[PDB]
Amino acid sequence: AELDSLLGQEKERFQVLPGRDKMLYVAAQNERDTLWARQVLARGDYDKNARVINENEENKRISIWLDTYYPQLAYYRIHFDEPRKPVFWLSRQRNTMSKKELEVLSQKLRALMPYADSVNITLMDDVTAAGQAEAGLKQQALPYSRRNHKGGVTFVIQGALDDVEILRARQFVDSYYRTWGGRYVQFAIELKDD
Amino acid sequence: AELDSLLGQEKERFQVLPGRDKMLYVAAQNERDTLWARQVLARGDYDKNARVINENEENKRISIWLDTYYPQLAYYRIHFDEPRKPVFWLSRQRNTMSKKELEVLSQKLRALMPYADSVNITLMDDVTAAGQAEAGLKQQALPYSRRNHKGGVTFVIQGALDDVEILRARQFVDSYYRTWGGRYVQFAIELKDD
Amino acid sequence: AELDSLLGQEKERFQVLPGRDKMLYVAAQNERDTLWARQVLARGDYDKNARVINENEENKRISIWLDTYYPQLAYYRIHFDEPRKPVFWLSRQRNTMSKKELEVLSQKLRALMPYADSVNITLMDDVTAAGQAEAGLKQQALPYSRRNHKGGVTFVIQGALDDVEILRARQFVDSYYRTWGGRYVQFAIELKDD
Amino acid sequence: AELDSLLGQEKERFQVLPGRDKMLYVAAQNERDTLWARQVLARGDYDKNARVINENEENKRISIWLDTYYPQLAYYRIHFDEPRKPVFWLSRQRNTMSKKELEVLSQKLRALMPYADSVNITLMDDVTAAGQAEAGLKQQALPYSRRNHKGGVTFVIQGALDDVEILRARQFVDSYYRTWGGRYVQFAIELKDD
Amino acid sequence: DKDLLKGLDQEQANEVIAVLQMHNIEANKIDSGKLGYSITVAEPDFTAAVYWIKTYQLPPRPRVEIAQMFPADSLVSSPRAEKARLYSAIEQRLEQSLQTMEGVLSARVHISYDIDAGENGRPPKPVHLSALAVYERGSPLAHQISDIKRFLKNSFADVDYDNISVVLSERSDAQLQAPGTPVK
Amino acid sequence: DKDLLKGLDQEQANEVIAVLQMHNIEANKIDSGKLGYSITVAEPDFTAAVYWIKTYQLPPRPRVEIAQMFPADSLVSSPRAEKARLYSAIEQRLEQSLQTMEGVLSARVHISYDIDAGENGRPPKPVHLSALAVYERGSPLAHQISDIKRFLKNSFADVDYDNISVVLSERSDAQLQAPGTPVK
Amino acid sequence: DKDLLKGLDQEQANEVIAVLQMHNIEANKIDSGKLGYSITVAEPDFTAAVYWIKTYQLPPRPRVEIAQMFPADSLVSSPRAEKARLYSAIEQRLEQSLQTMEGVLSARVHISYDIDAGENGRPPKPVHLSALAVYERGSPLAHQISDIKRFLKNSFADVDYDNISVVLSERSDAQLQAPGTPVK
Amino acid sequence: DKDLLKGLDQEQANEVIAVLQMHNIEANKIDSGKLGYSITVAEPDFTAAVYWIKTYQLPPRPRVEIAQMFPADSLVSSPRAEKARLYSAIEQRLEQSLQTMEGVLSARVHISYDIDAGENGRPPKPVHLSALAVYERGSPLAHQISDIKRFLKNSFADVDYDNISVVLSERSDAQLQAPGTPVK
Repeated sequence: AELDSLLGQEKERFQVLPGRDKMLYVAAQNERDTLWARQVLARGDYDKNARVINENEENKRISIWLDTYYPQLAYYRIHFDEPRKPVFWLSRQRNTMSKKELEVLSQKLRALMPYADSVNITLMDDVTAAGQAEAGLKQQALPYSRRNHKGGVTFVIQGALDDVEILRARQFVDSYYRTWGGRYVQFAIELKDD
Repeated sequence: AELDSLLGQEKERFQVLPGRDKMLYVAAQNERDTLWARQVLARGDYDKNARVINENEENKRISIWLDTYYPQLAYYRIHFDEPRKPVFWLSRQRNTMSKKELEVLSQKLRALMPYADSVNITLMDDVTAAGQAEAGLKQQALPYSRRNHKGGVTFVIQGALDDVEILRARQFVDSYYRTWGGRYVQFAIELKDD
Repeated sequence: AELDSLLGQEKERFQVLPGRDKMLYVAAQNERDTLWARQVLARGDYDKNARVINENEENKRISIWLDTYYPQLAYYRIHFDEPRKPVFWLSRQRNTMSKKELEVLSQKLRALMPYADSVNITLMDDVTAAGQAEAGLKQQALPYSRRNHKGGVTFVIQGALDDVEILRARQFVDSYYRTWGGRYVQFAIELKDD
Repeated sequence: AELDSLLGQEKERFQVLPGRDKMLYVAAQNERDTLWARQVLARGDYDKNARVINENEENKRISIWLDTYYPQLAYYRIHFDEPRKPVFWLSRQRNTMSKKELEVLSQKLRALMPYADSVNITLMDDVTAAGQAEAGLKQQALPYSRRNHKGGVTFVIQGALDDVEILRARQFVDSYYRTWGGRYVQFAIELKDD
Repeated sequence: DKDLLKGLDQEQANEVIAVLQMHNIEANKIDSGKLGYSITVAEPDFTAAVYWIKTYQLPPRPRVEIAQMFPADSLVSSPRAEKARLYSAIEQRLEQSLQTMEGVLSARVHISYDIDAGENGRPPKPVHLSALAVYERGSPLAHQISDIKRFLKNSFADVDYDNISVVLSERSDAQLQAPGTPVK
Repeated sequence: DKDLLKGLDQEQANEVIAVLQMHNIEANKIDSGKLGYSITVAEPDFTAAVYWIKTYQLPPRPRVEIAQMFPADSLVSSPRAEKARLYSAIEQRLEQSLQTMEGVLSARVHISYDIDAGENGRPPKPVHLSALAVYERGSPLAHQISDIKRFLKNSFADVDYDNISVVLSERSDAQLQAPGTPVK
Repeated sequence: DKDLLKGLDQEQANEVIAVLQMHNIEANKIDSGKLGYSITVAEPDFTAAVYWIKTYQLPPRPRVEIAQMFPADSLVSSPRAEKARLYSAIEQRLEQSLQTMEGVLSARVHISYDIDAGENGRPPKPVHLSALAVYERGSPLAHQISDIKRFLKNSFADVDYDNISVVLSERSDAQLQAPGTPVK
Repeated sequence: DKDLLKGLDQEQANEVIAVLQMHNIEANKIDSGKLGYSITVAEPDFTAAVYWIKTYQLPPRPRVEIAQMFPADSLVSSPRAEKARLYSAIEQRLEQSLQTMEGVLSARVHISYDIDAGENGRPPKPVHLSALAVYERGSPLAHQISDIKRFLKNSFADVDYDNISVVLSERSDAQLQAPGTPVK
C-alpha cells in the first residue's frame, strides 16, 4: 500500500517526506488537502508511522516550543517552501545573539523538524518589514494611521469604508501576513460610522 | 492489551509514560483527548495501574501541594512540554531562596511527579512578564489602565467595546495566560455602557 | 471482599488507610466520593470496622473537641494532604503555649485521629494571612473595606456588582477559605442597590 | 494514449511541452482550456507525470518563491509567450544588481520552470510604464488624479460615472494590467455620488 | 428486585436513572410498551433509592413555557395574549442560539414581559434579560461571559449592559463508571 | 446491548450519535420503520452514555421560529401578527445568505421586533441585529467579521454599525476516527 | 455499508453527496422511488461522515422567500401583504438578472422593506440594497463590483451609492477527483 | 453509468447539459415520457459532474415575472395590483424589442415601480430604467450602447439620460467540440 497510491489521483498535490524518526510525512499546501490526507490515514491503512504536515500548523507548533525555551526571541516566520531546508526569519536589529548561539538555535530547530535536514536562519531588517507594510497600504489609496511603538507597529484603519476599498484592504493584509507574519506588523481594520 | 493499541487510531495524539511508581501514564494535550483516554480505561481494560495526565490539571495539583508546604513561594507556571523534564518558572526577584533550598524544592517536585525524571527550576524576571503583557495589549490598540501593586499587576479594560476589539482582546489574553499563567498578571475585561 | 475491589473501578480516587483502632478508613477527596464509599459500605459488605473520611468533616469534628478541651486556642485549619502526617496551622502571634504544652496538644490530636501517625503542629504568622487576603482581593480589582479588630479581620464588599466582578469575587474567596479557613479572615459579600 | 489525441479536436488550442523533469506539460491560454485539460487528466489516463500550465498561475507561483528568496526585488511580469524562452521584466531603475547576480537570478528562474530552456531577463524603464498608463487613460477622456509615491503610482478615478466611460475605463485597465501587471501601476476606480 | 417507578416516559426514565447511578445505585429500565417505562432496583439499594427520589423531586415534570397557556386554538385572541405568545417564542429562539456557542453545553434565557403598559396609557418599559449557562469544564468563564452579554445586548429593541444578567458555571466530573452490584 | 433512545426522527438520531462518538462511545442506529429510530450501546459504555444524554439535553428539540406561532391558517389576522410573520421570514432569509459566504460553515441571525410602536402613537425604533457564525478552521476571523457587518448594514431599512453585533468562531478538530469496541 | 440519510429529495441528496466527496468520502445515492433518496457510506468512513453531516447542517433546508408567507390563496388581502408580495418578486427577479452577467456563477439580492411608513402618516424611507456574488476563479473582482453597483442603482425608484452594498468572492479549487475506496 | 438528475423539464435538461459539455463532460438525455427527462453521466466524470451541479445552482429555476403574483383570476382587484400588472407587461415587451436589434443575442430590462405615491397624497416619482445585453462577439459595444439608451429614453413617459443604466458585454468562445469519452 504505497502511500503515493493511497493519496489522490493528482499525486502532485502532496509532497511525501521521509523523516529520520521513521515517520513518513505528507506535506500539504492547503487545509483541504490536509484533511484529505488525514482521511486517507484514518480510512485506509499504511503499516508505518505517518503524519500530515501543514505549513501554518507547523509554524505554530514551533513558535510554542520556541517561546518556552527561547523567550523574548524576536522573529518573524518560518518559510517552509522546500521542506528539506526551511528558512527562519529572525529580527536582525532586535536580536544580539552570537554566531555560536545561533548555531545552537538552528540545531534545536532541526530537532523540532524530523524531516528537515537543516535550518537556514537569516536575519531580516525590521525597517524593511515596516516599509513594505506602509508602502503597499498607501499604494492601495487606503486611509490609515501608523502606530510605532517599542517592539512593533500597528496600522489603524477607521471610519466608514467603501465596499471597493474594503476588498482592497483585505487582499493587501492577507498577502502581507502570508509573507512576513503578524509578529511585528499588526493591522487593525475597524468599520465604523462617521 | 497493549495500551498503545487500546488508545485511538492516531496513536500520535498521546504520549504514554512509564512512571517509577508502576503506573502507566497517558499524557494528553487536550481535554477531549483526556476524556477519550479516560473512557478507554473505564470501557476497556488493562491489568496495571494507569492514570491520564492533563497539563492544566497537573499544574493545579502541584500548586495545591506547593502552597501548603511552601506558602508565600512566588512562582508562575510549570511547562510540561517534554514530560521527562518539566520546567518550573520561579520569580527571580521575589524569591530569596538559597541554591541548596532550591535543590530541595526540586526534589519535592520530583516526588510529586512519578514520571518526571528531574525538574528544571529556573528564575524569571517579573519585569519582562509585565512588559510583554502590556506591550502586546497596546499593540492590539486596546484601551486599558494598568494597576501596579505589591505582588502583581492588573490590566483594566472598561467601556463599551467594538466586536472586533473584543475578539482581539480575548485572543491576546488567552495566549498570555497559556504562557505565563495568571499568578502575576491579571486581566480585567469589563464590557460597560458609556 | 477486599475493600479495594469493593470501591469503584478507578481505585485511585480513594486512599484506604489502616487505623490503629482496627478500623479500615476510606479517605475521599470529594463529597461525591464520600457518598459513593458510604453507599458501598451500606450496600455491600465487609466484615470489619470501617469508616469514610472527609477532609472538611474531620476538620470540623476535631474543632469541636478542640474548642471544649482547649478553649481560646487560636488556630487556622488542619491540612490533611498526606493522611499519615496532617499539618496543624496554629496562630504564632496569639498563642503563648510552651513547647511542652504543644507536645501534649499534638498527642491529644493524635488520639483524635486513629489513622494519623503523628501531627505536625506549626505556627503561622497572622499578618501574612491577612496580607494574602487583601492582596488577592485588590488584585482582582474588587471594591472593599477592611475591618481590623481584636482577634480577626473582616472584608466588607458592598454596593451593586457587575456579574463579572461577582464571579471573580467568589472564586477568590473560595480559594482563600480552602487554604487558610474562615477563623481569622471573614469575607462579607453584600449585593445591594445604590 | 498519446496526449495530443486525448486533448480536444482542435489540438491547436494547446501546446504540449516536454519538461526535463519527465513531466509532460500542457500549456493553455485560457482558464476554460485549463479546466478542459485538467478534466482530461482526471477522466482519462496517461501513464506519465503531467501538469497543466496557466500563464497567470505560473506568474503567481514564481512570484511567491521569488519574494521569499529575493525580497525587495523590483519587477513587473513574466511574459511566457514562447514557453521555451519566457521574458522577465525587471525594473531598470530600481534594481542595482550586478551582471553576475542577474545570471544567478535567471538560473534560479530556470530551476523554477522545468520546461523553459532559458530565461530572458530584461530591464524596463519605470518611466515608460507610468507614461503609457497615464497616456492611454487620458486618451480615453477619463477623469483621474495621479498619485506618485516612492515605489509606485496610483491612478484615482472618482465621482459619478457615465455607463459609456465606465466601459472604456475597464477596457483600458484590463489591457494595461495584462501587459505590464499591477506591481507598479495601480488603478482605483471608485463609483461615487456627487 | 423492588419496583420504584412506573409509567415513565422516555425522558423521565433516563433522567432518574442518571441520578441513581451518580449516587452509586444500579437501575433497570423496563420497556412495557404502551404502559411506559418502569424502574427497578436491587433490594439492598432500595432504601437509598427512595431517599434520592424524594431528594431530587423525581420523576421530572415537563418543561414550562409561556406559550403553552395561550394556544392558537382559541377562537378569539387579545393583544395581551398575542404579545405573550411572541415573547415566549423569542426566549426559545435565544436559547437555541446560545447553545450553539463554542464551549456551551446548556443555556436558559428569560425576558421580561409587558402586560399592560399601553393598556394604561403608559409608554413601554426597558427590557430586562437574564441567562444561565453551563460550560465545558476547564473553559475560561470569566471572559466568555462577555460574549453572551454583547450578543444579547443587540438582540433586542432596547436593553443595556446594566439590565442583562448572566450567571454561569461548568460541568462536574463525568460519571464514566458503573455503580456495581451488591455483595451477596 | 442496552436500549438508550427510541422513537427518534432522522435528525435527532444522527445528532445524538455524533455526540456519543465524540466522547468515545460506539452507537447503533436501528431503523424500526414507522416507529422511528432507536439507539443502542454496549453495556460497558451505557453508564457514560446516559451521563452524556443528560449533559447535552438529548435528544434535540425542533428548531423554533417566530412564524410558527402565527400561522396563515387563521381565519383572521392582525397587523401585529402580520408584521411578526414578515420578520420571521426575513431572519430565515438572512441566515440562508450568510451560510453561502466563503468559509462560513454555519450562521444564525436575529432581528429586533416592534410590536406596538404605531399602536401607541409612537414612531418606530431603530433596528437591532445580531449574528453568530462558525468558520472553517484556520480562517482569518478578525477581518471576516467586517464583511458580515457591512452586508447586514445595508440589508435593512435603518441600522448602523453600533447596533449590529457579531460573535463568531471556528470549528473544532474533526472526529475522523472510530471510538472502538470494549475489551472482552 | 451504513445508512446515513433517508427520504431525501433530489436537491438535498446531491448537495450532501457533494460535501462528502469534498471531504474524501465516497457515497451511494439510492433511488427508492416514492420514498425518496437514501445515502449510504462505507463503514470506515461512517464516523467521519456523521461528523460532517453535523458540521454542515445537513440535509439542507428549502429556500425561504418572503412571498411564501403571504399567499394569493387568501380570501382577503391588505396593503401590507400586497406590498410585501411585490418586493419578494422583485428580489427574485434581480437575482435572475445578476446571474446572467459575465463571470457570475451565483448571486443573491436583498432589498429593504417598508411595512408601516404611510400607515403612520409618514413618508417612505430610502431603499437599501445588498448583494452577494460568486465569480469564476481568476476574474478581476475589484472592478466587476462597479457594474453590479451601477446596475442596481438605476434598478429602483430611489437608491444611491452609499446605500448599496456588495460582498463578493470567487469559487474554490474544483473537486474533479474521486475520493477513492477504503483499504481492505 | 450514474444517475445525476431526474424529472427535468425540457428547458432545464438542455441547460444542464450545456454546462456539463462546457466543462468537458459527456451527458445523456433520457426521455421517460410523462416522468420527464433524466441526465446520466459516465462514472469517471460523475464526481466532477456533481461538483458543477452544485456550483451552477442546477437544475435552473423558472423565470420570475411580477405579474405572476397578481393574477387576473382574482375576484377583486386594486389600483396597486393593476398598476403592477401593467408594468410587468411593459418590461416584457421592452425585452422583446431589444432582442430584435442588430447584433443583440440577449437582453433583460427592469423598470422602477410605484406602489404608493398617489396613495400618500404624493406626486409620482421619475422612472428609472436598467438593462443588460449580450452581443455578437466582435461587435463595437462602446457605440451600440447609445442606441439602447436613446431608444429607452423616449419609450416611457418621463425618464432621462441619468436615470437609464446599461451594462453589457459579448458572448464567449462557442463550444463547438464534443467533450469526448473516458479512457478505458
